[PDB]
Amino acid sequence: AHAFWSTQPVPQTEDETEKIVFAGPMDEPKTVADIPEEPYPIASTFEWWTPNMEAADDIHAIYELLRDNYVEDDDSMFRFNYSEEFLQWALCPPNYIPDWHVAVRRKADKKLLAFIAGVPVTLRMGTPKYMKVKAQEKGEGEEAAKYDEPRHICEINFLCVHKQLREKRLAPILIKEATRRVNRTNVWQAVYTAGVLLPTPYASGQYFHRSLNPEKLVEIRFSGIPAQYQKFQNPMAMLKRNYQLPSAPKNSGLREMKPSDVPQVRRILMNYLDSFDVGPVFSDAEISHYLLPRDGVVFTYVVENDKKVTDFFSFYRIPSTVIGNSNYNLLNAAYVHYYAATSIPLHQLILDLLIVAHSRGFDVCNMVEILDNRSFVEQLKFGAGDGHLRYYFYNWAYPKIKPSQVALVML
Ligand SMILES: CCCCCCCCCCCCCC(=O)SCCNC(=O)CCNC(=O)[C@H](O)C(C)(C)COP(=O)(O)OP(=O)(O)OC[C@H]1O[C@@H](n2cnc3c(N)ncnc32)[C@H](O)[C@@H]1OP(=O)(O)O
Ligand SMILES: Cc1nn(C)c(C)c1NS(=O)(=O)c1c(Cl)cc(Br)cc1Cl
Ligand SMILES: [Cl-]
Repeated sequence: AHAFWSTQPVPQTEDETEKIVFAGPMDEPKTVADIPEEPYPIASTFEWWTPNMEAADDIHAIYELLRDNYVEDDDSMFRFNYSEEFLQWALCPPNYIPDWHVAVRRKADKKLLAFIAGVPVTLRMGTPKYMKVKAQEKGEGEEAAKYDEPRHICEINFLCVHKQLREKRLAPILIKEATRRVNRTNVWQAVYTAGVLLPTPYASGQYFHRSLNPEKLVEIRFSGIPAQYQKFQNPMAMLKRNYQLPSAPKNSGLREMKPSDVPQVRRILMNYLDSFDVGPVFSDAEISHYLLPRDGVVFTYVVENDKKVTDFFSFYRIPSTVIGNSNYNLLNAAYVHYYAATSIPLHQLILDLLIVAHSRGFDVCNMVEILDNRSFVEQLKFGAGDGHLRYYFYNWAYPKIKPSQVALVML
């Protein structure tokens, strides 16, 4: 039973989602004028607050709420610690809508109690290729193509209720208020992800992890040791050697992305992402925002030869707090972001990502098996983890797809 989710315009079971053949809306059509003008009611001791996520002190308040109360692993050993600069980056892309950043404060002392954030995304989310084939067989091409045009929707992230307020049904109220604010701007779909199972994913992908500092990852119990390593005199020296990386990039012509690369990077990325069923469409402004290097936040390198950008990769940083180990404060993770290879094998491109990350002090490189990430797992010594990232839409029927048909990277 889902007392809140059963009231919302999402498919309600796996069986229902298995039956979906075409993309399109779930809810009755509505207009802006049908949506309440006034914020959703909340208890008198609380208030809605729209932080200013370019104002250092408002970003710091959200930063502390998430530092202390956002996602943990299942054994409460790690908690994300998104930085203030990452939150400004992630929450304020070009043409962001300040009103889609929604917080609850205690009215008395203005203590931040809860948050949810929406940002605009232009997403291709029409009927997937395998379903378009079926539709053709059956003379239903028109229906299947109806919602092919990329749509200006909301991407939700950073839903967080303070630990002391858990299981009080506040998260439904935050969801309904963000829904309201987004529908008042004439947007009626959202995309979101979660590491938990909710009604009802259109795709799910396992996490994968590439050890860059194995001694630390073992110390903090992120990683362990294959029992096979016991057959050795010295399990840990073997482990270090197994994961060792070059000290410098191997692709000649690799260098950091610069602003003048934006149009070439836009072209090679958009050519590559068009091959997947679900994927974002980025303007030059959005390429600049999401890909130009920002210290401590996003790292992006291009391969340039004959003065042409022919490949690139990016990764972003999320440290996690190491909750139980006295000797390390943080686990410094690099996450595979967007990339495109046209001149070299993808494994050869992504090897230099691992090199760069290691050289910069990262402990592990994480990814979900979206894009073509499965194509370099074994050669680059990524291992599958225990996490699974599920992809969802709000108000959008969508057939089940493999995660290798998803090109949207979630921050
Ligand atoms: C058109 C525009 C649409 C805009 C909106 C689009 C939809 C966006 C949807 C949000 C996308 C977020 C994407 C991310 O940010 S995923 C990251 C989620 N955040 C965390 O995991 C941080 C740690 N945990 C918390 O802060 C709290 O435990 C949260 C806030 C998660 C729940 O708080 P609490 O534990 O205090 O519970 P409650 O009594 O208030 O509420 C219980 C209800 O909440 C449902 N629940 C639990 N977890 C999630 C979850 N991850 N997404 C959606 N629903 C969730 C649960 O099934 C139940 O409903 P029902 O089972 O009774 O029916
Ligand atoms: C390093 C780390 N920080 N946090 C908050 C979690 C859950 C981890 N572990 S993890 O391996 O990288 C991981 C991550 Cl990033 C995301 C999910 Br969903 C599940 C897991 Cl288990
Ligand atoms: Cl793991």
